[PDB]
This record gives sequence, C-alpha cells and structure tokens, in this order.
Amino acid sequence: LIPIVVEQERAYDIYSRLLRERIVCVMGPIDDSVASLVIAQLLFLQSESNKKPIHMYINSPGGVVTAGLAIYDTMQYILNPICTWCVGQAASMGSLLLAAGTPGMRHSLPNSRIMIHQPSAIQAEEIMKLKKQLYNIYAKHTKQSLQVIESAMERDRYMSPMEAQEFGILDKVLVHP
Amino acid sequence: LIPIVVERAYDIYSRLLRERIVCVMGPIDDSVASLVIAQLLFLQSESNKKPIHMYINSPGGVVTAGLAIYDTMQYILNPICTWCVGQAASMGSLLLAAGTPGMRHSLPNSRIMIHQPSAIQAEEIMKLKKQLYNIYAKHTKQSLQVIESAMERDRYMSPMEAQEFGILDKVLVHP
Amino acid sequence: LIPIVVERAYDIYSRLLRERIVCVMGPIDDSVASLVIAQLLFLQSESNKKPIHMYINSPGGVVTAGLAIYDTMQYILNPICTWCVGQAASMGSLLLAAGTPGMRHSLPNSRIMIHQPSAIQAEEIMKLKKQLYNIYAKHTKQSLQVIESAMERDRYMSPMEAQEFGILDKVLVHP
Amino acid sequence: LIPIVVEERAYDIYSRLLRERIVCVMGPIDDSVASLVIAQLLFLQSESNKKPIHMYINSPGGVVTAGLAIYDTMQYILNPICTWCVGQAASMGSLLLAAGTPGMRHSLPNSRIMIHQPSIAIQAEEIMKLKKQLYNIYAKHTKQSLQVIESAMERDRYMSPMEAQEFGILDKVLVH
Amino acid sequence: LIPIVVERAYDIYSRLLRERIVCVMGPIDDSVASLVIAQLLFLQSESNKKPIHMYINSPGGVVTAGLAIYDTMQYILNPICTWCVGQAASMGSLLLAAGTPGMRHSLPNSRIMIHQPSIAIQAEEIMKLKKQLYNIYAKHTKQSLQVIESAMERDRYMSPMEAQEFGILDKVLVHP
Amino acid sequence: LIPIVVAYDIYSRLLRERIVCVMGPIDDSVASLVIAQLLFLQSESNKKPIHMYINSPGGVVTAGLAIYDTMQYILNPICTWCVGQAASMGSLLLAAGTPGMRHSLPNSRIMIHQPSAIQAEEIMKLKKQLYNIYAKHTKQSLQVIESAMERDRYMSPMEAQEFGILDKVLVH
Amino acid sequence: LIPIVVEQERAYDIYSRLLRERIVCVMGPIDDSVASLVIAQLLFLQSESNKKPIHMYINSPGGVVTAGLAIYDTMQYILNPICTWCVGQAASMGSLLLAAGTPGMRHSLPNSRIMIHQPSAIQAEEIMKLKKQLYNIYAKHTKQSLQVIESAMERDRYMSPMEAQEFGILDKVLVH
Amino acid sequence: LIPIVVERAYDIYSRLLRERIVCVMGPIDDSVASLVIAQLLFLQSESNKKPIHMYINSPGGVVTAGLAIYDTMQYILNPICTWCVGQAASMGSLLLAAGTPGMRHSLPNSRIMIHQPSIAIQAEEIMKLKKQLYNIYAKHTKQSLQVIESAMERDRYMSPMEAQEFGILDKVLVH
Amino acid sequence: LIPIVVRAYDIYSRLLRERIVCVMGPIDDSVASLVIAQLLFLQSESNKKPIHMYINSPGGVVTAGLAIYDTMQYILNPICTWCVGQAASMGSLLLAAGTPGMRHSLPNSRIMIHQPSAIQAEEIMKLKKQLYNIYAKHTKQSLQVIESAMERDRYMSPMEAQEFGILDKVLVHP
Ligand SMILES: O=c1c2c(c3cccnc3n1Cc1ccc(Cl)cc1)CCN(Cc1cccc(Cl)c1)C2
Ligand SMILES: O=c1c2c(c3cccnc3n1Cc1ccc(Cl)cc1)CCN(Cc1cccc(Cl)c1)C2
Ligand SMILES: O=c1c2c(c3cccnc3n1Cc1ccc(Cl)cc1)CCN(Cc1cccc(Cl)c1)C2
Ligand SMILES: O=c1c2c(c3cccnc3n1Cc1ccc(Cl)cc1)CCN(Cc1cccc(Cl)c1)C2
Ligand SMILES: O=c1c2c(c3cccnc3n1Cc1ccc(Cl)cc1)CCN(Cc1cccc(Cl)c1)C2
Ligand SMILES: O=c1c2c(c3cccnc3n1Cc1ccc(Cl)cc1)CCN(Cc1cccc(Cl)c1)C2
Ligand SMILES: O=c1c2c(c3cccnc3n1Cc1ccc(Cl)cc1)CCN(Cc1cccc(Cl)c1)C2
Ligand SMILES: O=c1c2c(c3cccnc3n1Cc1ccc(Cl)cc1)CCN(Cc1cccc(Cl)c1)C2
Ligand SMILES: O=c1c2c(c3cccnc3n1Cc1ccc(Cl)cc1)CCN(Cc1cccc(Cl)c1)C2
Repeated sequence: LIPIVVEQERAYDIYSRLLRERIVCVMGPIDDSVASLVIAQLLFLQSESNKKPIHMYINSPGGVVTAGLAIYDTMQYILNPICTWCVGQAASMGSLLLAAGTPGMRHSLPNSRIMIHQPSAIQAEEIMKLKKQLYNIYAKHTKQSLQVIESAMERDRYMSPMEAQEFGILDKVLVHP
Repeated sequence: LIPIVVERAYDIYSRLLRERIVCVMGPIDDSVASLVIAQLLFLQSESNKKPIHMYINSPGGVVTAGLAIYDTMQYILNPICTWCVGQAASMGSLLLAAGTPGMRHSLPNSRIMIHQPSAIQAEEIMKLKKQLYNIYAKHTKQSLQVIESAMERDRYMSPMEAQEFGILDKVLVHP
Repeated sequence: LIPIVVERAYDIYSRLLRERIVCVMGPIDDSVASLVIAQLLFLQSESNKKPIHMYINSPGGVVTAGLAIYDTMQYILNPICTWCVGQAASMGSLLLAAGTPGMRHSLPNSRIMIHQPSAIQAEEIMKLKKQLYNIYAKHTKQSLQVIESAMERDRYMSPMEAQEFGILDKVLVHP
Repeated sequence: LIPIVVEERAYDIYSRLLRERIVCVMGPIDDSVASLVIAQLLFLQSESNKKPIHMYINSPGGVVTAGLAIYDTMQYILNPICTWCVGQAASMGSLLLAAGTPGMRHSLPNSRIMIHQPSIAIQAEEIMKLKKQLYNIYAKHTKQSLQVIESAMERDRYMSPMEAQEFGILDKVLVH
Repeated sequence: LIPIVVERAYDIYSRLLRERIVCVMGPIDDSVASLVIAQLLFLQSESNKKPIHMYINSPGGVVTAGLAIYDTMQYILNPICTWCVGQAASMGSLLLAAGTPGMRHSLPNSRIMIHQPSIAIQAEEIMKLKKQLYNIYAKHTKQSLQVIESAMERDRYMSPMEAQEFGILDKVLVHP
Repeated sequence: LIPIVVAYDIYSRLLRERIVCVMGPIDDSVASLVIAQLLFLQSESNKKPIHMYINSPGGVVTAGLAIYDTMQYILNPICTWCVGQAASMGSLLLAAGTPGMRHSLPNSRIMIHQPSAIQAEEIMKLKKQLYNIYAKHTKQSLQVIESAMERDRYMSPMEAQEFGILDKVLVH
Repeated sequence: LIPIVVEQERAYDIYSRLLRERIVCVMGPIDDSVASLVIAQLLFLQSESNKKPIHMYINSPGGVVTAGLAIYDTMQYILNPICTWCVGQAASMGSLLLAAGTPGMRHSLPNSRIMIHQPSAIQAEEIMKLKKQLYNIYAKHTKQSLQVIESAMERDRYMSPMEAQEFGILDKVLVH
Repeated sequence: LIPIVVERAYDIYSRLLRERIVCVMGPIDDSVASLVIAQLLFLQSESNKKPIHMYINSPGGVVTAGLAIYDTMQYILNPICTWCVGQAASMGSLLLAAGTPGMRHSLPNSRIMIHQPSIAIQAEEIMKLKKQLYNIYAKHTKQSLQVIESAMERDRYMSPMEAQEFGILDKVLVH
Repeated sequence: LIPIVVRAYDIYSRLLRERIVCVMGPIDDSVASLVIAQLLFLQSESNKKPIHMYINSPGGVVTAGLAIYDTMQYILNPICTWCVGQAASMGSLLLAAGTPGMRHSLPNSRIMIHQPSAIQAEEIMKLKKQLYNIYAKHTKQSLQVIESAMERDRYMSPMEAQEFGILDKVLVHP
C-alpha cells in the first residue's frame, strides 16, 4: 500500500508529506480528476503564501488537453514562482506544464525525455482551435517562434534535457545538487 | 492484509521505511517509480549521510520509470545500498547496479538479467537503449561493446557471474 | 455478402483477377501477403508480359508482410501499375511507390503517408526501418537524408505533393 | 473478515501470531508474499537474533524465484527456524519446509509433502539452471545424493510425513 | 456490512471470538483453514483447559485445507464443541464428527453428507486421500472401514438422528 | 453510503435496540451474520424480545432453516415483521415468529411457493422439511400446505392472517 | 475472401492452384492443424511423382516445436527434392524448415528476416531435450559446430539473407 | 483454408481417407472418437483385409473417447498401421501402442509419453480407468504390470527408440 | 472437418445409409430431435432390418433422453445398441433399451446408471421414478435393486453390467 511516515506524533502518508513541503507531483496520466486534484493543491499552497515557491514533479505521458489547460491557467493565475521538475518522461501536455514554469526555474534530471508532439468527441474546427492554443502557449514559454513550434511538434520524436534547454522548454539540467 | 508491528504500531512496510529500507518488489511502472522517488527524497531529508537500503525483487518494467528511479538514486547525496532477492531483470538489474560502489549485494540464489525484453518511433527505442548502454558501462566499468553484446544474450546471470561483470559487489550468505 | 456477376458466374473479386487486377484493400498482414503474392505469381504464369494492376486503399500494416509483397513485385517481370484510391499509409505508400516507373497513379482525393505508425528487440526495429529508407529512396529518387527526415513528419500528403516527391507519377481524374 | 484480538492494543490475529514469532506461509508463493514473509523474518531477527522463529507452511508451491528469496532469507538470519507443515507442502513449499534448522522441521499427521515440480518467459537453458539449483538445495538439507534427488522429483506423487522423515525432508511427525 | 457491538467496540465476529467461538461457515479453502488454525492456537494460549466452540455451516471444501483444520483440532488440548447448523458436507461433516467425544451437536433441521463431491492430482493420489478420510471417519464414528467406504459411495444427506446413529454427532438439540 | 448516528453506524444502532434486519436474499453469509446477531442479543437478556425485520425474496433453503432453528433455540420471544415482501424462506421465518407476535405492514406481499447440487430425492426431503414447518406454525394440515405451495401466488397480509402466516396487520 | 481461378472447366481457389504446381506456401504460425495440411500436401505431392521438385514458401514467425519437427521429418522422408523459399520472414521453427530444404535449393528474397533464436506445460528436462534436438538438426543442415549453433541461438536477433547464406541456413539470394 | 486435389475432386483429407489413411491429430474427445470410429468402420466395409493407416499427432485427451477408438481398432479385422508424427502422449501413445504388432512406426524426432497428465468422477473411478490403462499397456508392450505402473509414474517423454525398446512401437524411420 | 467418401457423402451421412445412428456426445433437445428423425426415417426404408445405435455419451437432458427412448420402443425395427467409450446417465438407459439379445459393449467401456447432481422437487422426483421403471423393465431387475444401484456414484465394467442386465454381449472382435 501507500507507506506512512511519522514525525514529532502526527502520521502522514507520503504524498501528503510532500504537499506539506510545497510539492505537487504530476506523476500520472493527465485527465479531469488529476487536474481537479492539482488545482486544489496549487490554490491551497498560495493560500499558505502568495510568494513562497511551489514545486511540481512532472512524470507524465500527456493526457486530456482541456485538463492540462485547466492546470496551466491555474499555474499562471497563482502568484507564486513555480519550479517545474521533469524526472520521468515529459510528453504531450506534460511537456506543456514543464515549459510553463517560472522562467529560469524549469529543471530536468539527466535521463528524462521530453516530447512536445501531441499523440493521435469533437469537430475538426474545435480540435484545430485547441492545437493553436498550445502553439501559442508553447511559443509564449519555449520562446520559439510559432512556426518552429509547429515544425517541432509534427516531428514524432523525443528531446534530451540538453535539447529541451536549447529549445527553451526548460532552464537547467542538473545531475547533483 | 498487511500485519502491524509495535509505544506505537505501524504496518510492516512503513516500518521498513522507518529503518531507511525502500522496497522495490514487483514490476516497475510510473506508479512504483513515483512512490519510490518520494521515499528516497523523504529519507534524504532526515539524513543526507545515513545510508539508504533498496531491496530489489523485480522482473523489470517501464524504462522511463526505472530511469526516474535511477536519476533520483544518483541525485541524493546518501550512499545507497542495493539488495537483490529472487531476481533483478531488465530495469531491475539497472537499479541494482546503480547502487553505491562496493555496496551492491545479492543473496546466493538470486538471478540477474540485464537483457531487455522483446508505442514509439524506431529511433526512440534505439535512443533509450543506448542510454542503458552508457548507464551500465558507467557502473559495471565494462565497455559499451561488452555491454551491448551481453545484452544481446537472452539468459540470466548467477550472483557470482554478475559480480564478475560489475553489476554487484558482495554475495552475502550470512551477515 | 459479395455480389456475383455473369460472363459461368464468378464473385466480383475473382472477376477483377480475370482482368489482371489485384486488390490490396485494408490492413496488411501475413494472410493478405499470401493472397497478394499468390495472385501476382499466378498472373505472371498466364503471361509474364502483360501488366498487372494493383489497387491500394490501405493504412499499412506488418512491415515484414509488406516487404514480402514488395520483393514479389520486383521479382516478377510483369510491369505493375499501382493505383492509390481513398488513402495510403505506412506500408501502403511503399507498395504504391514501388510500382513500375511511370505507372504509379493516384486519384484526386487520395491521401498518402510515408510516416510509420508507432515483439522484437530495439536494434532489429532499426534495421527494419532503415531497409524502408533504402526502398523509399530508390523509388522516390530522394536522398536517404531526405527520406529519413521526411518519414519523421507525422502527416499525410496530397496526390500532387506525392508526385512532387517521387512516390507516384500521375494524378488522374479520368483517362 | 479478519478477527480482532485485544491484549491495551488491538491486533489482527495474524499480527498476533507474528507477535509470538510465528510467520504464516499459507497458500501460493508469489512475489508479494515473499516480500511480506521476508520483512517478517528480518523484523523478527531485529526483535531477537537468538529466539527461534516458527514458520507455518500450508502451500502448493508457486513462483520459484520467490521461494528462493524466502529460502535465501531463512539461511541469512541467525535465528533457528522451525518449519511446520500443516495441510500440505508441495513444490517450493516443501523446499521451505526442508530448509528448517536441523532437528526442528516438523509436520502434522495429515500433512502431504511433494518435491516434484509442476509443469516471466524464459529460455529453455534458464529453466534447467533453476531445476539444478533446487537439486542442490534439496540434497543439502535431506542429505541425499543428486542422483536420488533427481529421480525422486521425477515422480508425480506425494509423501506421507514419515516417508518424508525417512527421506530427510522433516525430523518430527507430532500428534501432540 | 458487519455490525458492531460495544462492551470498547467489536465487529460481531470478533465478539464471538472472545467467547471462544470459532465460525467455520462457507466453503473450506486455504484462507479459511488459515484463520481457523490461528484462532484455535490463539484460544489454546488464553487457556488450554477451557472449551472452544465450533460452528459449522459448510458445504465442503479443499481436502487438504480441511485436514489442516482437523489436525489442529486434535493437536490442541482443549475440548472442542462442534455445532452443525444449516449443513455440514464432506470436509465440513468431517470436522463436525472430529469434535470431542460427547460434544458433537446439531440443530434439528441441519443436514449431514459424508459423500465427497466429484492443483490437480494423479489417480493414485486422490485415492490416498480418499483412504485417509476413511480412517479418520472410521476413528471418530467407530464404524468399520467397510461401513465408511460404502456410506460415502451414496450421494445423499442424512438427518441429525441418522448422523447420530452413524456416529458423526452425539446430540440433536432444539433448546438448552 | 452508510450513515452515522451519535457514535455508531445506523445498522449497528438498530441491533442495540434489539432489532435484526433480514433484508435481502438469504444465503450462508446472511445466515451467519443474522444468527450471530440473534445469539448476541440473547447474551443481553433471555427475556427482552428480539425484533426481526423481514423483506426478503428467499434464498438458500439450508441458510433459512439455519436461522429458523436458531430462532427456536434462543429463549427470547422473537417478533417477526414483514415490512417487506416475504417470499419463500422469508415467509418461512415469519410463521416461525413467536405465537401472537407476527406482524406485517399493509402493502406487504407474502408467498410460500418455492421458486422453480443435489439428487432428485433430496430436494423432496427438503420440500418436506418445509411442509412440516409451516404446518406446525400455521396450524394447518400438511395437505392444505402442500396444495397452497403449488400455487405461484402471493397473499395480501389479511389473507395470510387467515392462513395463519401472521397475526396482526398494522398501519400504526 | 479467397479468389477463384478457372482452367478449361475446373475452378480452383488460389491456393489449390499453387498446390497443383507442386508449390506449398507454408506461411503463418505453425501448430498441429498447420502441421497436418502441410504433411498431407507433401505426402500427396510425392504420390503424384517422387522425382519432380516440391516448393515451399515460408513466411512464418515460428510456432509449436513438435509441429515443426513433424513437418521437418516429412520433408526428409519424401524422396522429392524440396526447394524452400523465404519471403518476408522465417523465425524459430520457420528458419529450421527453411534450412531443411534440399542442399543448393534454399532461397530467400532480398528483404527477408531470418532468426534461429527460440522465443521465451512440460518438465525442464524435456524442454531441454527438445532444444538439443534443434541444435543437432541445425548443425546437420548448416554444417556448423554444435557450440556455434548454441551460442548463435541465445542471441536475440535476426539475420539478413546474405548473412544467412554465410551461416549455412540458405544457399541463394535471388532478386530475379 | 483446406486445399482440394483431383483424381474427381476431393478435399485433401477425404483424399487421405480414400487412401485408407485415418488422421488422429489434436486432442482426443468424443467428436474425434466418433469421426475416427466411423472412418475405421467405413474402411473395413470397403476391404476387411487391406491395411489401414493411422497418423498420430496427439497430446492425449478424454480417456473414454480414446478407449472407444482402442476397442474399435481391436474389433475390426483389418491390420492397423500406426504412425507417430510429432508427438504421442497419454491416450495418443496408447493408440500408437495398440497397432497391429510389427506395424507400429514413428518418425525420428517424435516424442512419446505414457504418463497420464493431471464428466467429473470419483476417486475409485479414476483408478478404475487407470488400472484399466495399465492392463492395456502391459497387454501390448508385453511388459509386466509392475513395470507399467512405475514407468507411467514418471513425468517424462521417451525417444522413438526408447519407446520401441519398451514395447510401444516396432520401427523408427531414420533418414 | 468432416471427410467425404465414395455419389459422395460425408462420413456421418454414410453411416446412416448403413442403418446406423450414433449418439456420440451429450444429449439435449437438439440431439434428440436429430436422433428421432433418423430412427423414424430408418424405419421408413424398412421396419424389419436391424437399426444399429452407437453410444459414447455422458448423459444429458432427461426429457431428451426419454424422447429418444420412446421413439426406440415405438419403431418396430430391432435395435442393436453398442456402447464404446462410455455410457452414463441417459446414455446407459438408451444402451439398456436395446432389443433383447442385441445390446453390446466393447471391453474397455465404462457404464454408469447413477444420475449426476429449472423445476420443482416433485417434478424431478417424478422423472426419477420414471427412470426407475424403465431400468427395471429392461435389466429385468427389481425396482429395489435398481434404485440402490443408482445412489452409488460409480461406473460398471462391461462384464459387471452384463450380469446386472444392462447389456447382453461383451465382445472383443466378431
Ligand atoms: O484562490 C482562491 C480563489 C477563490 C477563493 C474563494 C474563497 C476563499 N479563498 C479563495 N482562494 C484562496 C484559497 C483558499 C483556500 C484554499 Cl484550500 C485554496 C485557495 C475563489 C476564486 N478562485 C478562483 C480560481 C482560481 C484558479 C482556478 C480556479 Cl478553478 C478558480 C480563486
Ligand atoms: O529534495 C527536495 C527537493 C525539492 C524540494 C523542494 C521543496 C522542499 N523540499 C524539497 N526537497 C526536500 C524534501 C523534504 C522533505 C520531503 Cl518528504 C521530500 C523532499 C525540489 C527539488 N527536488 C529535486 C528532485 C530530485 C530528485 C528527484 C526529483 Cl522528482 C526531484 C528535490
Ligand atoms: O512463380 C513461380 C515460382 C515458383 C514456381 C515453382 C514451380 C512452378 N511454378 C512456379 N512459379 C510459377 C507459377 C505458376 C502457377 C502459379 Cl498458380 C503460380 C506460380 C517457385 C519460385 N517462386 C519464387 C517466388 C517468387 C516470389 C515470391 C515467392 Cl513466395 C516465391 C516462384
Ligand atoms: O536486517 C536488516 C538488514 C538491513 C537493514 C538495513 C537498515 C536497517 N535495518 C536492517 N536490518 C534490520 C531490520 C530491522 C527491522 C526491520 Cl522491519 C527490518 C530489518 C539491510 C540489509 N539487509 C540485508 C537483507 C537480508 C535478507 C534479506 C533481504 Cl531482502 C535483505 C538486512
Ligand atoms: O501454539 C503454539 C505453537 C507454537 C508456538 C510457538 C511460539 C509461541 N507460541 C506458540 N504457540 C502458542 C500460541 C500463542 C499465541 C497464538 Cl496467537 C497462537 C499460538 C509453535 C508450534 N505450533 C505448532 C502447531 C500446532 C498446530 C498447528 C500448527 Cl500449523 C502448528 C504451535
Ligand atoms: O449461545 C451461546 C452458545 C454457545 C456459547 C458458547 C460459549 C459462550 N457463549 C455461548 N453462547 C452465548 C453467547 C455469548 C456471547 C455471544 Cl457474543 C453470543 C452467544 C455455544 C453453543 N451455541 C449453540 C448454538 C445455537 C444456535 C446456533 C449455533 Cl451456530 C450454535 C450457543
Ligand atoms: O506416403 C504414404 C504413406 C503411407 C501411405 C499409406 C497408404 C497409402 N498411401 C500412403 N502414402 C502415399 C500417399 C498417397 C496419397 C496421399 Cl494424398 C498421400 C500419400 C503410410 C505411411 N506414411 C508414412 C508417413 C510419412 C510421413 C509422414 C507421416 Cl505422418 C507418415 C506414408
Ligand atoms: O462395422 C460395422 C458394424 C456394424 C455395421 C452395421 C451395419 C452395416 N455395417 C456395419 N459395419 C460395417 C460398416 C460399413 C460401412 C460403414 Cl460407413 C461403417 C461400418 C454394426 C456393429 N458395429 C459394431 C462396432 C464395432 C466397433 C465399434 C463400434 Cl462403435 C461398433 C460394427
Ligand atoms: O413414422 C412416421 C410417423 C408419422 C408420419 C407421418 C407422415 C409420414 N410418415 C410418417 N412416419 C413415417 C416416416 C417416414 C419417413 C420419415 Cl423421413 C419419417 C417418418 C407421423 C406420426 N409419427 C409418430 C411419431 C413416432 C415416434 C416419434 C415421433 Cl416424434 C412421432 C410417426
């Protein structure tokens, strides 16, 4: 099961303990219920303090686009600087959350792989309206012109942490503290 | 269910966590990696100098998840003790070999496989595999060629054989 | 089920085989490969000089099965007209471009793709995809670097753009 | 469900058995139960590496590497281990039963014993390496020869407790 | 779900356990056999002199699981009051007849069946267990083997009194 | 889910008021739970009555007879209430109610007809265990019981008061 | 939907027409039902003429080992020369059949994939006795050492047609 | 997917039945038993002295179905040639042993097992069918019952020659 | 896959032309339907030449068995019943229902009259009686012996079933 930690007294499950340290780990497929559970924690965490930084752990293959955007809007709304940390793969919407971190504060561990390409019910016009919301969100953050974003996304390939740094998805590739 | 142990009583798994022992039993997925990573970071915060103990009995699993555990192992300042019971195959043998040098152990009758099991673009399968070549070459001190070649053989190593290859350091029958 | 036409009677696909027309509709696998190869060798028996017309409306499929069809087209002496109707994808575009030079066709609203959709080791998926690079380059006249870079793009092509690349030769609305 | 006994702390009856240094191995052996038994043994040695630990075996066998991991742990810890076969001990379970401390392997009257093996994915060479690993373990504790140990495990049959005692798998057939 | 009683709060089933009552109800498998053995050994530790009460409403179960419970019943020193309510069939009716002599009860409308239902085993091995049940039945019912073998050959249930005349139980009680 | 009252689960409450709910299909698991409840309320007092709420469409014949003989064994008076349909075994546990204390609500449905692995002879010996049981509690002859149980038919609470299956019908 | 061909009037399906040219397209996964049709077709083709060549088309991923040995033995039994043709792929028991053709008559098309690696309910001793049967057969036909065959088959990899020729599995690599 | 042959047109299996060959391939059950028995009786009425051939490639099956075939083989007057291809285990090996003496064959790589593997029936009934198999085996292998029991107790396969030594067949067709 | 023989019929259609009906498998309403159709047809060709019935069955639906049994007694043809493999439940009743002197079995068959373990109890009990009678009539055993033999959960050897009265000849070859 989920292991329990004790400190002096109260007993915590391990994911509640991380939240106490101001850490929100987006480590699964992104869907409406994960968005609900992240947004609640982010909002709770600035309620503690609008200035003290908040940490996100991103090991995700992507997911539902509106759910990732619900998370994205929340990150931008809240005042805290947000550190994005990519430990597993950062793919589809997961990469969008990684690049949306506070500039200069977006990290990745050395062996992660990042992919901005989106995998393959709504109309064509609506699918295509959402794809361009990503473009612009990516161009806003990745700091790549809209066109090269498009070119990079149509390429079904992964990036290395060094590649993603050159591309502007993330800011620092560390191995040790 | 899970038994409890005692004054306070804790389930036996959380008890191992109180002893800085991190169980990595069963197949590795994103669910297991995230849970392992959380405990590793928790235990480092209690002490960046007391050793960490990983028990490994795993048939392998997702590469990115196993790599996520690998990178956390390297990141934390703590010396990490990998212990192998039963088996360590595919990503399992990589986590074991990524223990702190001189502190990677196997019980006598365990089995070790670094050969990977038989969706994404063909070039991505090759890039991830080649990241395994470098990681194994770093920690077994072998060469990339050797690593590749040995990974091409569908077979298991005895603890003795895996000690000569560089995956582990001690085959402890007794304390 | 399948309608019957008179000439003695014959189901409507066997009638196309009488007109030297072979149908590759739908996904490719080993069974389809055995059907397609048998008809191709059979039609060569009737005459190794008169052309064989091969219709393609396929999203691709097993790559080794598709290669079994490609080798058989190249093997037989008969010139082979390829006709893409509806759309072409994965192995579909390979067989389309593999037709005899000058006899590669497509209808206006066709929809062609050389990108490959996402249990064997990592290295043999590489050599397989690299075999396709060379087959594509030989028929499209492009450099391996142009082929390799193009196959990375997840997109379909128009019949006119597929002709510009060298996949097919004529975009026919009516003869 | 599981009953609760209260001593004031309240325990599930299995934890209460674990209280008395009793580890239950009832049912098939897979990776999850190997972990749960190993943790119990490792913990019970932490309590005391001198007091004996009692191990209850009613198992039809299971995954081999899971059994080898419980066996390897049994030999690692310093406590003497008393194995008790109730019901049945077949395939890997009988190896855990035979792996008790000499003079401390017991079975109940109606306790069936079987060393024959039932007939992820592995090469052929790897299944034969594991079979011979069991050939050596059984011979070490039963004191029989490899020749005897291979021939016996070739037979699809069960042993009575006394036939197992005569064989070297257990040491005491107790009625009371 | 399971109701709770208060005295401290207990689920009803754990309340029956402090009264020294163990419930063998439902099909008998290795899990059921494991709890029953644990409660029995636990009840012996609180007092090896004071009677334990067993309640049997079982339609049978795994033979080796029933034998594991039976052996535990004989091992411990406590007298065992077995109670059949609803039905006791095959391994269920064996446990009922294996209570302490003079303390095998049944409610008026209960039913008893010693007929057996029809890891897999060899022909020679199902016959060996079939013969153990004969001897076990022959012991606690005081009939000839020849009586037992033929009685189990018939696919029928008996009345409480017919089970009394046969030797499986001692008392058919309506009221205390 | 299950509500809480002040603190106990609501079903754990009714039992403290000496009430038992036989409300669902009767099987071995229901039997044990029920029968353990009955035996525990007798530990409270062998004299304060036990009330039993019955809304069941039937179930395993041995399970119902298991509860039945338990009701007979314990001394306390037992009041049976057919709040809800009493089909088959529920209707059985009803006649079993202490003479004079078998009630029902107005729109209840009662049926003694049995619904359409054993031998062919055993089922018959069971169908006849039931014949004697209603004939004992409904005061009827075995013939009228056997003939009525052939009818795939429900009784309304007044009818079954005439039959003898219950004693009082209550609106309040 | 199997097309039909006519001769004049005799209407065959596309496969019965290939059988009539003494060509048997043994493709797809090999099991007992595949074994039978292949055994029969081969046997039937010899009854028409024990001198004219027989042709096999192999596009198979492998399959049940005993079924491939049934086909193998019949290929050897019939006096006819057998021309094996690999199109697409021939792995595990497929590649064995491809190597089992008459010396100087085992072909492959330019893009075929050939593998002798065996992929990952019988005892361990006899899964190994089968593996050694494959060693001997592979070495008899490829004219390689036993040891060379063993270690080549533990490498999980495919061969190209022109490496398979160098190894001894096939003789000729045709483009026309 | 079953081919036809001409002679004037047969599916290939009926062609084999025309050649007095009866196929027993796959698991043996009541449907196999009925079809095999009907072919045996049909072949006897065509000629009660021409030999009949059986092709055995079976892992075994239901015991009563196999016995129904065994008794029919013994009933009919024809000599019966048994040919083992692939494997002959459990009831498969009994039908193979129950051929006319001197007419029991096997191919080189075949495998043979008499060990019985592990309507539902009582204990006394399995041993009844089991002892009944012992006596049929001794009957045709000329072995003693004591040899038969202990041999069938071992979970293993025989080579074609080790089975010939034991009395199951008479001949191995070596190339 | 059913073979065809030589004017070309499948192996099973061939075995009807030879006045033979084979109940090889479990008995249900569909089997009874197909069996009874054959029996009435075989009587159409002639109701004097024998009809040969092959039985390798573990039983099945009782009414379907009784439907076949009644048709057997109705048609005038003498019916040779043959048990190969086994005959249990309704299978043994169809076997014992053969014409006196013409009920056979091969040496290694097993025969069972025990009935293995929706309707009411009265109705199932009532068909048991029915089987009780049919068994007593053809084995010529008394009802008392019949019902005691079917509470027993066991099979008979062909020779044992001959002295019980379920068959007449245990033969190895003609
Ligand atoms: O941020 C808020 C917000 C609201 C609020 C209202 C009352 C008390 N506080 C509140 N706080 C602070 C807080 C306290 C406690 C916790 Cl636990 C968490 C957060 C209302 C508006 N809402 C807007 C919003 C922002 C982003 C995403 C969504 Cl979907 C919605 C923000
Ligand atoms: O280690 C950290 C980290 C961060 C952090 C942030 C705020 C407060 N503390 C933090 N601590 C200490 C801590 C105390 C208590 C607990 Cl319970 C857990 C951790 C953020 C950076 N991150 C880096 C990292 C390394 C390896 C794997 C991953 Cl995925 C991530 C480590
Ligand atoms: O083409 C052939 C071939 C062969 C052949 C052998 C004997 C008689 N004819 C034969 N013919 C002519 C034919 C007549 C009639 C029909 Cl119906 C079909 C074909 C053997 C070799 N093989 C090579 C081959 C090429 C491409 C793919 C594969 Cl898998 C195999 C081609
Ligand atoms: O025995 C140990 C061990 C280790 C350990 C580390 C830190 C704290 N304590 C530890 N103890 C004592 C302990 C107390 C309490 C509990 Cl609950 C569990 C264990 C590490 C090494 N390991 C080796 C081992 C042997 C057999 C099987 C396995 Cl898989 C592993 C033994
Ligand atoms: O009975 C025992 C036993 C043992 C034991 C060892 C140490 C401490 N106590 C122990 N007790 C008393 C106890 C206290 C508390 C509880 Cl909760 C349960 C039991 C060891 C031997 N074993 C034998 C046995 C008998 C019957 C069935 C089986 Cl499978 C096994 C009985
Ligand atoms: O009634 C009993 C009974 C027994 C008993 C034994 C020890 C302590 N008390 C006991 N009591 C009183 C009690 C106290 C406490 C509780 Cl919580 C519940 C009940 C044993 C016999 N049994 C007979 C019985 C009757 C009906 C159905 C069944 Cl299956 C069994 C009744
Ligand atoms: O080859 C045979 C064989 C037999 C045979 C018997 C009677 C008539 N003919 C026969 N022929 C010629 C034939 C005619 C027609 C057809 Cl369609 C096919 C073949 C009997 C022996 N058997 C041996 C055998 C070899 C390889 C595999 C197996 Cl499993 C079995 C070969
Ligand atoms: O062998 C027989 C038999 C019978 C028969 C009756 C009428 C016409 N012929 C008959 N023949 C020859 C035949 C020709 C043609 C065909 Cl297609 C099939 C068979 C009746 C008796 N029976 C006995 C038997 C033996 C072995 C197994 C069983 Cl289950 C049954 C054999
Ligand atoms: O026997 C009959 C019967 C009827 C019949 C009617 C018209 C033409 N013929 C008929 N025959 C001879 C026939 C020839 C050929 C064939 Cl294929 C089938 C039957 C009608 C009555 N029926 C009674 C019956 C007996 C047994 C079982 C059942 Cl369910 C029904 C018998």
